[PDB]
Amino acid sequence: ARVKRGVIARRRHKKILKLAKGYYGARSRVFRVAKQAVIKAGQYAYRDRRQRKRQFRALWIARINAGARQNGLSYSRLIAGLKKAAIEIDRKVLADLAVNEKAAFTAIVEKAKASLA
Amino acid sequence: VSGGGKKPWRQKGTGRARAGTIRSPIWRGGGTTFAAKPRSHEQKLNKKMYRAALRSILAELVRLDRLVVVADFAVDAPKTKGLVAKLDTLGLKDVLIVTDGVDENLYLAARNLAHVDVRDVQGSDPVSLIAYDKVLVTVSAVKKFEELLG
RNA sequence: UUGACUGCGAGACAGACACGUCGAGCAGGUACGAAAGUAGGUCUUAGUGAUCCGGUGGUUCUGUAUGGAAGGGCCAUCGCU
RNA sequence: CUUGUCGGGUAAGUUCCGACCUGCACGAAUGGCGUAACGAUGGCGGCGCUGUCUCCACCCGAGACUCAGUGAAAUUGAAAUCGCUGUGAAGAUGCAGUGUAUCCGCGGCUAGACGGAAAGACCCCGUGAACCUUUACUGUAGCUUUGCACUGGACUUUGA
RNA sequence: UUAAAAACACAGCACUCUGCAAACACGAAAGUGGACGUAUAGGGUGUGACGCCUGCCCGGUGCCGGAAGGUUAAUUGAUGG
RNA sequence: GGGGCUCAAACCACACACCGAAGCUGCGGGUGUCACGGUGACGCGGUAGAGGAGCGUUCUGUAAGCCUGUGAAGGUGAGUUGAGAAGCUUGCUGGAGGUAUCAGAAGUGCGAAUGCUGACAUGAGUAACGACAAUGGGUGUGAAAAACACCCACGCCGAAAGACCAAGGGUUCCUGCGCAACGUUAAUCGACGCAGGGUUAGUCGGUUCCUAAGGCGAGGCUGAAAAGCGUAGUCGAU
RNA sequence: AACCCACUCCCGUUGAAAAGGUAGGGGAUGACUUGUGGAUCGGAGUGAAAGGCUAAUCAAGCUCGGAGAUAGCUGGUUCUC
RNA sequence: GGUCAAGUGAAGAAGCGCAUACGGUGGAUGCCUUGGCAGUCAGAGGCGAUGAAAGACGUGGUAGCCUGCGAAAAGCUUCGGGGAGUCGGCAAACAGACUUUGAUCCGGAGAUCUCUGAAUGGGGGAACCCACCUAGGAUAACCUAGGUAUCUUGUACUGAAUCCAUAGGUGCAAGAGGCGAACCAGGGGAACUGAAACAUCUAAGUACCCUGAGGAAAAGAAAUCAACCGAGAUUCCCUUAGUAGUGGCGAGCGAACGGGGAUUAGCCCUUAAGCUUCAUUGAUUUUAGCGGAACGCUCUGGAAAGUGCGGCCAUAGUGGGUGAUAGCCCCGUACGCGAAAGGAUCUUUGAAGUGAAAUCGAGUAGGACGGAGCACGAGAAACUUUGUCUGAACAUGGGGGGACCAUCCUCCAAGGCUAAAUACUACUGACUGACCGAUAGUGAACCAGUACCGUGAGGGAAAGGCGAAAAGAACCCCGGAGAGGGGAGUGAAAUAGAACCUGAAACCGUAUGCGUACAAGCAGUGGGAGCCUACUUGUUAGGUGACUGCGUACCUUUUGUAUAAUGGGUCAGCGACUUAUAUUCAGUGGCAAGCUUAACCGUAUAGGGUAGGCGUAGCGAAAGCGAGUCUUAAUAGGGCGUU
Ligand SMILES: *C(=O)[C@H](CCSC)NC=O
Ligand SMILES: [Mg+2]
Ligand SMILES: [Mg+2]
Ligand SMILES: [Mg+2]
Ligand SMILES: [Mg+2]
Ligand SMILES: [Mg+2]
Ligand SMILES: [Mg+2]
Ligand SMILES: [Mg+2]
Ligand SMILES: [Mg+2]
Ligand SMILES: [Mg+2]
Ligand SMILES: [Mg+2]
Ligand SMILES: [Mg+2]
Ligand SMILES: [Mg+2]
Ligand SMILES: [Mg+2]
Ligand SMILES: [Mg+2]
Ligand SMILES: [Mg+2]
Ligand SMILES: [Mg+2]
Ligand SMILES: [Mg+2]
Ligand SMILES: [Mg+2]
Ligand SMILES: [Mg+2]
Ligand SMILES: [Mg+2]
Ligand SMILES: [Mg+2]
Ligand SMILES: [Mg+2]
Ligand SMILES: [Mg+2]
Ligand SMILES: [Mg+2]
Ligand SMILES: [Mg+2]
Ligand SMILES: [Mg+2]
Ligand SMILES: [Mg+2]
Ligand SMILES: [Mg+2]
Ligand SMILES: [Mg+2]
Ligand SMILES: [Mg+2]
Ligand SMILES: [Mg+2]
Ligand SMILES: [Mg+2]
Ligand SMILES: [Mg+2]
Ligand SMILES: [Mg+2]
Ligand SMILES: [Mg+2]
Ligand SMILES: [Mg+2]
Ligand SMILES: [Mg+2]
Ligand SMILES: [Mg+2]
Ligand SMILES: [Mg+2]
Ligand SMILES: [Mg+2]
Ligand SMILES: [Mg+2]
Ligand SMILES: [Mg+2]
Ligand SMILES: [Mg+2]
Ligand SMILES: [Mg+2]
Ligand SMILES: [Mg+2]
Ligand SMILES: [Mg+2]
Ligand SMILES: [Mg+2]
Ligand SMILES: [Mg+2]
Ligand SMILES: [Mg+2]
Ligand SMILES: [Mg+2]
Ligand SMILES: [Mg+2]
Ligand SMILES: [Mg+2]
Ligand SMILES: [Mg+2]
Ligand SMILES: [Mg+2]
Ligand SMILES: [Mg+2]
Ligand SMILES: [Mg+2]
Ligand SMILES: [Mg+2]
Ligand SMILES: [Mg+2]
Ligand SMILES: [Mg+2]
Ligand SMILES: [Mg+2]
Ligand SMILES: [Mg+2]
Ligand SMILES: [Mg+2]
Ligand SMILES: [Mg+2]
Ligand SMILES: [Mg+2]
Ligand SMILES: [Mg+2]
Ligand SMILES: [Mg+2]
Ligand SMILES: [Mg+2]
Ligand SMILES: [Mg+2]
Ligand SMILES: [Mg+2]
Ligand SMILES: [Mg+2]
Ligand SMILES: [Mg+2]
Ligand SMILES: [Mg+2]
Ligand SMILES: [Mg+2]
Ligand SMILES: [Mg+2]
Ligand SMILES: [Mg+2]
Ligand SMILES: [Mg+2]
Ligand SMILES: [Mg+2]
Ligand SMILES: [Mg+2]
Ligand SMILES: [Mg+2]
Ligand SMILES: [Mg+2]
Ligand SMILES: [Mg+2]
Ligand SMILES: [Mg+2]
Ligand SMILES: [Mg+2]
Ligand SMILES: [Mg+2]
Ligand SMILES: [Mg+2]
Ligand SMILES: [Mg+2]
Ligand SMILES: [Mg+2]
Ligand SMILES: [Mg+2]
Ligand SMILES: [Mg+2]
Ligand SMILES: [Mg+2]
Ligand SMILES: [Mg+2]
Ligand SMILES: [Mg+2]
Ligand SMILES: [Mg+2]
Ligand SMILES: [Mg+2]
Ligand SMILES: [Mg+2]
Ligand SMILES: [Mg+2]
Ligand SMILES: [Mg+2]
Ligand SMILES: [Mg+2]
Ligand SMILES: [Mg+2]
Ligand SMILES: [Mg+2]
Ligand SMILES: [Mg+2]
Ligand SMILES: [Mg+2]
Ligand SMILES: [Mg+2]
Ligand SMILES: [Mg+2]
Ligand SMILES: [Mg+2]
Ligand SMILES: [Mg+2]
Ligand SMILES: [Mg+2]
Ligand SMILES: [Mg+2]
Ligand SMILES: [Mg+2]
Ligand SMILES: [Mg+2]
Ligand SMILES: [Mg+2]
Ligand SMILES: [Mg+2]
Ligand SMILES: [Mg+2]
Ligand SMILES: [Mg+2]
Ligand SMILES: [Mg+2]
Ligand SMILES: [Mg+2]
Ligand SMILES: [Mg+2]
Ligand SMILES: [Mg+2]
Ligand SMILES: [Mg+2]
Ligand SMILES: [Mg+2]
Ligand SMILES: [Mg+2]
Ligand SMILES: [Mg+2]
Ligand SMILES: [Mg+2]
Ligand SMILES: [Mg+2]
Ligand SMILES: [Mg+2]
Ligand SMILES: [Mg+2]
Ligand SMILES: [Mg+2]
Ligand SMILES: [Mg+2]
Ligand SMILES: [Mg+2]
Ligand SMILES: [Mg+2]
Ligand SMILES: [Mg+2]
Ligand SMILES: [Mg+2]
Ligand SMILES: [Mg+2]
Ligand SMILES: [Mg+2]
Ligand SMILES: [Mg+2]
Ligand SMILES: [Mg+2]
Ligand SMILES: [Mg+2]
Ligand SMILES: [Mg+2]
Ligand SMILES: [Mg+2]
Ligand SMILES: [Mg+2]
Ligand SMILES: [Mg+2]
Ligand SMILES: [Mg+2]
Ligand SMILES: [Mg+2]
Ligand SMILES: [Mg+2]
Ligand SMILES: [Mg+2]
Ligand SMILES: [Mg+2]
Ligand SMILES: [Mg+2]
Ligand SMILES: [Mg+2]
Ligand SMILES: [Mg+2]
Ligand SMILES: [Mg+2]
Ligand SMILES: [Mg+2]
Ligand SMILES: [Mg+2]
Ligand SMILES: [Mg+2]
Ligand SMILES: [Mg+2]
Ligand SMILES: [Mg+2]
Ligand SMILES: [Mg+2]
Ligand SMILES: [Mg+2]
Ligand SMILES: [Mg+2]
Ligand SMILES: [Mg+2]
Ligand SMILES: [Mg+2]
Ligand SMILES: [Mg+2]
Ligand SMILES: [Mg+2]
Ligand SMILES: [Mg+2]
Ligand SMILES: [Mg+2]
Ligand SMILES: [Mg+2]
Ligand SMILES: [Mg+2]
Ligand SMILES: [Mg+2]
Ligand SMILES: [Mg+2]
Ligand SMILES: [Mg+2]
Ligand SMILES: [Mg+2]
Ligand SMILES: [Mg+2]
Ligand SMILES: [Mg+2]
Ligand SMILES: [Mg+2]
Ligand SMILES: [Mg+2]
Ligand SMILES: [Mg+2]
Ligand SMILES: [Mg+2]
Ligand SMILES: [Mg+2]
Ligand SMILES: [Mg+2]
Ligand SMILES: [Mg+2]
Ligand SMILES: [Mg+2]
Ligand SMILES: [Mg+2]
Ligand SMILES: [Mg+2]
Ligand SMILES: [Mg+2]
Ligand SMILES: [Mg+2]
Ligand SMILES: [Mg+2]
Ligand SMILES: [Mg+2]
Ligand SMILES: [Mg+2]
Ligand SMILES: [Mg+2]
Ligand SMILES: [Mg+2]
Ligand SMILES: [Mg+2]
Ligand SMILES: [Mg+2]
Ligand SMILES: [Mg+2]
Repeated sequence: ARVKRGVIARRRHKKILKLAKGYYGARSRVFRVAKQAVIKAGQYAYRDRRQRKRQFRALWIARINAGARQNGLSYSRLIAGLKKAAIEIDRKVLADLAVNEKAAFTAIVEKAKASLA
Repeated sequence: VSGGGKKPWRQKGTGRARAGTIRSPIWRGGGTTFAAKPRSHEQKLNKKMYRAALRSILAELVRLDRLVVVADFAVDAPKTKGLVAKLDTLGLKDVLIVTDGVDENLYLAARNLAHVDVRDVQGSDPVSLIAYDKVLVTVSAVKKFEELLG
């Protein structure tokens, strides 16, 4: 029972060369170089699913800070006032109200200022 | 493998990988690394394990309504038409016929019949009993099975 | 005066193994002391060399048909900067 | 030791020539000391001659350069392939900080790519390999000693 | 096929072996060369035209000679157990 | 680390606030062990290495079955399903074979070994085109002339770069027809392809006659065997 | 001069050439050069001696066998959870 | 609508990137096979001086090569078969023919059979040169047929030193010589390696070289073993048993006794079984052939064997191929028949030869020195054999029983012949395969031991597929009376067009869409505008990715590599934990104080065969004793063992 590897080896090569679509140069057309690029891309994707939550939290904070100072208060003083009184709205929704619903954001900030903090 | 009894090039200086013969398993026309030789794939099965297997199979044939027991079964003259008619009255198509002694006239028939095989009590292997859909045994052959298998 | 004894030996210390170290007590015979008793070398820790092979003294073993012998086994012991 | 010391040659001589004797460590057929002739032999010094040089200049042919035709090679993980100062498998195009910089050829030069070539020859290791040596060990061809055989007779001296 | 030389050879010198079926060399051997030669010849060794010369040591290791004594192989087999 | 910083954006004390990990909490999933009968509780980084469970390829049985010219294997896209190796359904090409399920045997899975064999890249349309005796016109043929043939005129060898024997080669010699490949360019030309033709001896060279070195060697001598030497003899030119 | 050789420089080093070329150079009646045929060879031959030469291979040729020698040493070792 | 100033900034690509669609190169993958590999059952086990194995040259209507033949040359003559086409293949075409008055074709026998090769008349560089004698025939410068090597054996003649005869010299007859893959019996005989070095030892009496014989060879009928009971020639298989021994007592080497089987057989020197060679009596095989049953209709389709419906044959139903898948289309298969003539085997009986050594075994048994073999390496070392040297007795005698002696037992050496069971396969035939399917399988599927490399010995390749059928593209146009194309025609299909099935990847192009000329780095990943396309008309799908946060490949080897340490130019194909025998542990099964067979027999996976192995009892070095035993003076202690 002699086994020939022609059919199965090709099927395995084409799976890698399909994930390497759009890569520059030999990284998309030769198996040896494309194999390393497909593995490295997977390492970056796993790592960058954690940075995505870091990158967006930094962006929301940078926007609540800019919008709170329009109303006369820093970011760190706004969080203390919100926590002291009652408000438990996320930084994702606070950043959205800062941009779109500027009238509601002012009402929230005046609630944090009124808490003496 | 023929030839290849000398080095192709010297050990050092050429710039090529190290080789000692052209008939190497790595080379194109080289030999097989673990080449086969003729060998026997026969196992050992105890006498009482072989008999305990027949006792196990023969019981299921009764439980699955596949063992048909008739009082004797003989056919005169070797004719495949004749045996086909005799097998039709019982409504049997795929049948193994087991008897104490295979008749000369009964062996000549069923030799060309498609899905019919004629055997002997000491000839019926474990594979044959399971392969066929129905098993036809004479009352005499039933007695023989009771003194070779206890 | 010969306990620098013979057969052992509960139980331990050390330790990869092979080796190593201490030892109450029992039985045979002993030596000192009037006797309880002490004595299985020296205040203790160094002073040493596996196996094979060959030699010597014993022996309720074996001994190539049988009776013996040769040879072998068991105990004691000798020969390696 | 040492470029020993003295003399000659040169403006100046670790080399050369002649001497001294303190011969680390000359020496008489593994010959000692001289020697005419000879040497594509080693060292030193002169005359002539000169682009060897100060210091290079011009000119003549063959390449190099452009056009038409044919058409290799070593090398190569992949490249969107800068400088500096640090860090770092301790000498960075690729890391950190920073500074410069539009995209692409052609003719030239070789400072880096620890550039290409050859599984370092130097050094060490392997209870590795060859060949060589001897008063290493163990043998051996050859040479030689004696007993027996082929191989006998007689006489004589001496021994039991 | 990176060394042409002071390296090798050389004429000349010396020591030593060889009496002929020569020493010596190639051959399990027959045989062959030496040599169809015969010590003014043949082999080995060292030095190296020519001139003047070549000094002391025989303790070591070689070679040559000697035969008295001491040791000493196969072989033989008295005696003893 | 840079910009830049002096009642500091430096240092010393005290106070409150915030940022900040894959840590902890929240929500949704998957697994290992233990206990009770699906629930709870504690876990789930990993090299050498131990243990457990699986995917896929070729062949055999199930299978004289099932699928298939109303289109098999193979190739190439798309969509979709799992935790993974992987599975499934279809468009185009293809043109005759494939193997459900469960078992059984392996030449059973490749990116490396300066690995082996083919094909194809980079260097790159880059180096080089093989003595620096040297070429310039006219004509002709031709699809096409720097190179072919002829004519005029230049250069080079001439103790050869001329002529002839031996060895060696073996049709390369001549003619007619050709230019794919060979010719380091083109070719109408050729030592290239095809097809015909061409080598005439008493005196030339061999053979026949004779021998040298040397070879073989009837008998013979010697040697485990193969064989060695050698007499008569008979081969061997230069 | 021919012929044999190979002392110097430069070029060439992917060469016109796996050892050449152009300029000069040594011997050139002799221990000379050369053609043809023959003899000696692998622990063996031959060597005016360089461990040199024995078919571009020599501190022991090439070829086929023992043989897949041995390698405590480098290198490589292929699907998933 | 103006002039000026400030700000802002679309398009415009020499070239390039990504995606997609089409090509090119290239030859993988799939499917296939006229070629290999490995078995089982038979055959016959040699050919050659009557010229072998291996060749050179010639032979055809035309050039070459292969295959056959040999100046009588793809053939000549006779027999036997059949039953109509044929003049071999690459390899087709054009002519000449052959024939039912029996061709080509197949088998038996016969004739011819160039030159070289043991090569054999003498030489020689193989395929060449030069001869002699006899018989016959020509008359010129020859032709036809025979012979002429060497050695061994027998025979006839003759005759050296030397008188006789010995050596020798001639002529006759018969035999040998060379080749071949393995097997068999002898002669000579390594090393690497192992012992983790290496000498004894091992590897191993292996590899290799040489000599003879046969289809088999060899060995064979007790001067053998056993143990006081017995067996009964040799050979091969399973155990005994990796035991007793042997061994720098190291690495290692390794029996026998006794059991179970395959085969059956002995006979002579007061002359036999047997073996050859003829001559007969019969039978069987072999070298070629003959017959050999049963299917129609319909649908798709280029084509039916395939769909649907209904039958028939069977001692023939998983054979090959025919335009796709056939028991009934063809060739076959099961099953019956067949030999003018050759070969072989087994057979009865006549003969000749041999067996064959004459009369029971003397330089023999035994002994001393040096070796070899025995499992046994000098060891207490018995036994066989012999290079050197010696050396008996005669059945009241001799050999052996593992140093040696005594007693018992058992055989008769120094003379011969003998089948079967056993080993092998270069060679031929039949069947089969959980073997390969063109980088695999033979080095070789094809004009392969070829091309090519080497002075030689020697080494040694690459290279398969149109279609069912050549129907292989008439004719026109461009082009050099080209190459190559565009049409037209054949075909189911020419992107099946002869480099022809399918036709991937690397690599090279054309076309469209988006991005790209102020920008610094493993080329990605997270966020993300704009543009283009499709359509479900924007919480959508596909292509592109301006700008921006993080971000120094893979393998190996290491204490540690982005490392400027290794390896890789890329793609495709191949490429590394296997197999046999002995065992130990675990899982899972069959029997159970028992379990299980090996060789072998056999209907041959059954069944038989329980020789043997393990277990039910241990202790001791052993005799031995045994729920105990050993140590010891010891029923003390202690070691090991027992429910
Ligand atoms: C020593 O420095 C060595 C010289 C060796 S000569 C055999 N280095 C060489 O490069
Ligand atoms: Mg991209
Ligand atoms: Mg691509
Ligand atoms: Mg790859
Ligand atoms: Mg071969
Ligand atoms: Mg070889
Ligand atoms: Mg080999
Ligand atoms: Mg070899
Ligand atoms: Mg290299
Ligand atoms: Mg090898
Ligand atoms: Mg291979
Ligand atoms: Mg390969
Ligand atoms: Mg092969
Ligand atoms: Mg059985
Ligand atoms: Mg049947
Ligand atoms: Mg303790
Ligand atoms: Mg006491
Ligand atoms: Mg007292
Ligand atoms: Mg005895
Ligand atoms: Mg006895
Ligand atoms: Mg004794
Ligand atoms: Mg000095
Ligand atoms: Mg001075
Ligand atoms: Mg002066
Ligand atoms: Mg000077
Ligand atoms: Mg002197
Ligand atoms: Mg000297
Ligand atoms: Mg001196
Ligand atoms: Mg002198
Ligand atoms: Mg002297
Ligand atoms: Mg001198
Ligand atoms: Mg002098
Ligand atoms: Mg000179
Ligand atoms: Mg001088
Ligand atoms: Mg000067
Ligand atoms: Mg010039
Ligand atoms: Mg150009
Ligand atoms: Mg730049
Ligand atoms: Mg640093
Ligand atoms: Mg740095
Ligand atoms: Mg980087
Ligand atoms: Mg950086
Ligand atoms: Mg930086
Ligand atoms: Mg440039
Ligand atoms: Mg330069
Ligand atoms: Mg440079
Ligand atoms: Mg460098
Ligand atoms: Mg190497
Ligand atoms: Mg190295
Ligand atoms: Mg050295
Ligand atoms: Mg050592
Ligand atoms: Mg070591
Ligand atoms: Mg002697
Ligand atoms: Mg000279
Ligand atoms: Mg010299
Ligand atoms: Mg002399
Ligand atoms: Mg000298
Ligand atoms: Mg002296
Ligand atoms: Mg003296
Ligand atoms: Mg003397
Ligand atoms: Mg302050
Ligand atoms: Mg977090
Ligand atoms: Mg967590
Ligand atoms: Mg949870
Ligand atoms: Mg884990
Ligand atoms: Mg964790
Ligand atoms: Mg199957
Ligand atoms: Mg289709
Ligand atoms: Mg398949
Ligand atoms: Mg498909
Ligand atoms: Mg698909
Ligand atoms: Mg078809
Ligand atoms: Mg088919
Ligand atoms: Mg299956
Ligand atoms: Mg594999
Ligand atoms: Mg690959
Ligand atoms: Mg890997
Ligand atoms: Mg590779
Ligand atoms: Mg390489
Ligand atoms: Mg190019
Ligand atoms: Mg360039
Ligand atoms: Mg250039
Ligand atoms: Mg150029
Ligand atoms: Mg030129
Ligand atoms: Mg040139
Ligand atoms: Mg030229
Ligand atoms: Mg002209
Ligand atoms: Mg012209
Ligand atoms: Mg010209
Ligand atoms: Mg002139
Ligand atoms: Mg000629
Ligand atoms: Mg020609
Ligand atoms: Mg011509
Ligand atoms: Mg012409
Ligand atoms: Mg042209
Ligand atoms: Mg041309
Ligand atoms: Mg021509
Ligand atoms: Mg002559
Ligand atoms: Mg002569
Ligand atoms: Mg001779
Ligand atoms: Mg002779
Ligand atoms: Mg002559
Ligand atoms: Mg002659
Ligand atoms: Mg002549
Ligand atoms: Mg000449
Ligand atoms: Mg010379
Ligand atoms: Mg020189
Ligand atoms: Mg010059
Ligand atoms: Mg000259
Ligand atoms: Mg010159
Ligand atoms: Mg001179
Ligand atoms: Mg001169
Ligand atoms: Mg001469
Ligand atoms: Mg020779
Ligand atoms: Mg030499
Ligand atoms: Mg040479
Ligand atoms: Mg040698
Ligand atoms: Mg050697
Ligand atoms: Mg060679
Ligand atoms: Mg050679
Ligand atoms: Mg090897
Ligand atoms: Mg070996
Ligand atoms: Mg690795
Ligand atoms: Mg394509
Ligand atoms: Mg057979
Ligand atoms: Mg032929
Ligand atoms: Mg004739
Ligand atoms: Mg006829
Ligand atoms: Mg002849
Ligand atoms: Mg002859
Ligand atoms: Mg002749
Ligand atoms: Mg013969
Ligand atoms: Mg021998
Ligand atoms: Mg050895
Ligand atoms: Mg071993
Ligand atoms: Mg060893
Ligand atoms: Mg070793
Ligand atoms: Mg060693
Ligand atoms: Mg050995
Ligand atoms: Mg015969
Ligand atoms: Mg016989
Ligand atoms: Mg007898
Ligand atoms: Mg016997
Ligand atoms: Mg008896
Ligand atoms: Mg020892
Ligand atoms: Mg029929
Ligand atoms: Mg059919
Ligand atoms: Mg029909
Ligand atoms: Mg005879
Ligand atoms: Mg006699
Ligand atoms: Mg007798
Ligand atoms: Mg004897
Ligand atoms: Mg003796
Ligand atoms: Mg002996
Ligand atoms: Mg012995
Ligand atoms: Mg011993
Ligand atoms: Mg004797
Ligand atoms: Mg005897
Ligand atoms: Mg005896
Ligand atoms: Mg016999
Ligand atoms: Mg092949
Ligand atoms: Mg294929
Ligand atoms: Mg091949
Ligand atoms: Mg197509
Ligand atoms: Mg087609
Ligand atoms: Mg093609
Ligand atoms: Mg095609
Ligand atoms: Mg087809
Ligand atoms: Mg492609
Ligand atoms: Mg485009
Ligand atoms: Mg700027
Ligand atoms: Mg831009
Ligand atoms: Mg850049
Ligand atoms: Mg930057
Ligand atoms: Mg950069
Ligand atoms: Mg995104
Ligand atoms: Mg979109
Ligand atoms: Mg992005
Ligand atoms: Mg980015
Ligand atoms: Mg970054
Ligand atoms: Mg690596
Ligand atoms: Mg390292
Ligand atoms: Mg390190
Ligand atoms: Mg790092
Ligand atoms: Mg790297
Ligand atoms: Mg780098
Ligand atoms: Mg390095
Ligand atoms: Mg690296
Ligand atoms: Mg390395
Ligand atoms: Mg390294
Ligand atoms: Mg590399
Ligand atoms: Mg059990
Ligand atoms: Mg006890």
